Amino acid sequence: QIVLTQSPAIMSASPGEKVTMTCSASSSVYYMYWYQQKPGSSPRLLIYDTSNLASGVPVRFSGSGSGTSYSLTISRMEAEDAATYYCQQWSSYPPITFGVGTKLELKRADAAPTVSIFPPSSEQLTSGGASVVCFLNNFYPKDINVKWKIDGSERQNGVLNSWTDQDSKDSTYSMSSTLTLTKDEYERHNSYTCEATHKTSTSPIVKSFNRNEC
Amino acid sequence: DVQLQESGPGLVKPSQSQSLTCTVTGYSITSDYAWNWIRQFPGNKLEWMGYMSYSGSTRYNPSLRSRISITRDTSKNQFFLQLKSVTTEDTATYFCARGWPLAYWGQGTQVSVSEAKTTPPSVYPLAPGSAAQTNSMVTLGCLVKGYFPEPVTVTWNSGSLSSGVHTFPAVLQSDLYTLSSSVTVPSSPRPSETVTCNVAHPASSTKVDKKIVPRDC
Ligand SMILES: CC1(C)CC(Nc2cc(NCCN)c([N+](=O)[O-])cc2[N+](=O)[O-])CC(C)(C)N1[O-]
Repeated sequence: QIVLTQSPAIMSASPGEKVTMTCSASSSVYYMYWYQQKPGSSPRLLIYDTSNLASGVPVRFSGSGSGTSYSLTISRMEAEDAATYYCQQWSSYPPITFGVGTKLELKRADAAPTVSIFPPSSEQLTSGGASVVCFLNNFYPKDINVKWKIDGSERQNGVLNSWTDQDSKDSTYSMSSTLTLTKDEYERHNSYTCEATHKTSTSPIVKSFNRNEC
Repeated sequence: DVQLQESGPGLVKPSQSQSLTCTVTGYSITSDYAWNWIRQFPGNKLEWMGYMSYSGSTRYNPSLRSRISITRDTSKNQFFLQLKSVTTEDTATYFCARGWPLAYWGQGTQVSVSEAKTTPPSVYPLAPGSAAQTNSMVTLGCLVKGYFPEPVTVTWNSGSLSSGVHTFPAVLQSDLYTLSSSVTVPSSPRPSETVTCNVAHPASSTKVDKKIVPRDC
């Protein structure tokens, strides 16, 4: 039953800056708890009973809240605090519920995507498949488009993109675009071009391999 | 320090019943506290499932109260979650945790509910197809495709090469996953200094090393 809605949903702050995120209960709650979670790690307790700090928790963190409206504040955001923050409630057993997290990301200078394209390995072709991979690496902001052209025309079927979350050390995003084909389809075309467009340049970065190579 | 470690079967067939075991270290499950089982769905959603009070009593989430059952073994300091008739929708990662307030969580175990089958990964090298002027840096990589289930673990030059690496998040190819990793080395150490990708797949007990060599000519 009792719903927890959080604000903001994705938040980009710079190190040294002040941070405040909100968690609203749809109905009044006895206390609120706040958790921190990094990709792969389990949830860590931060603030318990609305405003109490947990044991391993730096005093840059701080919880607030009257009935139904609560908030976790990071006074000066550190780079290590880049993570997703959940609120969770205790009221009269609905049961205990959790928000869906507010995502805290780190701010940095616009970076331009290093585009690369790879033809399928001889080994891959032997199985009857042929994938064409395009690594759009190390860019900021995360907003990109990738266009695929097999022999001049624009394709949309067979493309699979995966994105990495913000890099551990330089704070940038990277994304692999893979076009999958079958050996025979692949061998009735000659230009495979991977075309990326990102905020840091109106003209796209087009990397093109052509099936007459070496 | 109190210590919570869940575990149990990683792959489960629809309509069968899963059983996870949480084993706790450093504090007895009979002297104070409520012992919880909480699960985290893909994306982010945490769900409370139920708890065992130190005295024996259980409390469960009202939606899952027909389907799940929590139990214990005080001689082995263990409490268990049993999931009856599992649907696709129970695919998630299950954490046990020390109750009220929820400090002390287990590291998390993944349960995959699928009719699919433990296939090992095919790993193919990715090397430059000539292309054009770009820079003083080589990007190469590995296409780890065709496996079930998650995870595989990709490393470059046995862990020697940790900078410049980008292992991309897996995606379901055709109800088996494809995943890929990129490493960007200086053009001077290539190919004088050998780069190689080491893939590993726990479920199928597979390790495959794969040397990236300049291609074709
Ligand atoms: C133990 C502690 C410090 C944490 C409690 N937290 C708690 C306490 C309880 N039950 C208290 C029993 N009336 C439950 N519960 O039953 O789900 C949940 C929670 N929780 O989610 O944090 C809140 C109070 C102020 C009662 N206390 O005393």
